Amino acid sequence: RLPTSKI
Amino acid sequence: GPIRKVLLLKEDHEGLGISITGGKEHGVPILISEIHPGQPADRCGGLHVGDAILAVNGVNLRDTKHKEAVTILSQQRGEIEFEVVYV
Ligand SMILES: *C(=O)CCc1cccs1
Repeated sequence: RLPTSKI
Repeated sequence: GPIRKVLLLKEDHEGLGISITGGKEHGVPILISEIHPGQPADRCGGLHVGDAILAVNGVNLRDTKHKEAVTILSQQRGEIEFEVVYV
């Protein structure tokens, strides 16, 4: 499961 | 595909306008998973969903953990050069 970040 | 160099312009009140996933701890590159419409990455024209970010402003991101990449990318200001490739 991969993390996602809004940047 | 080919490795590309892409210029992005942003002001200090906005973010880059991308979502990223992946990172070295997962064995996957830093990948663009979203381009937020109307924000600086969309406006620059050269960044797309599915691109891997290889470097930013000469900082190599190929071996970086997810949160390392977040810190590096969020620190960049103004005229920002990306090295990217679509596989
Ligand atoms: C986006 O930045 C993910 C963190 C969240 C912000 C609001 C809901 S989830």
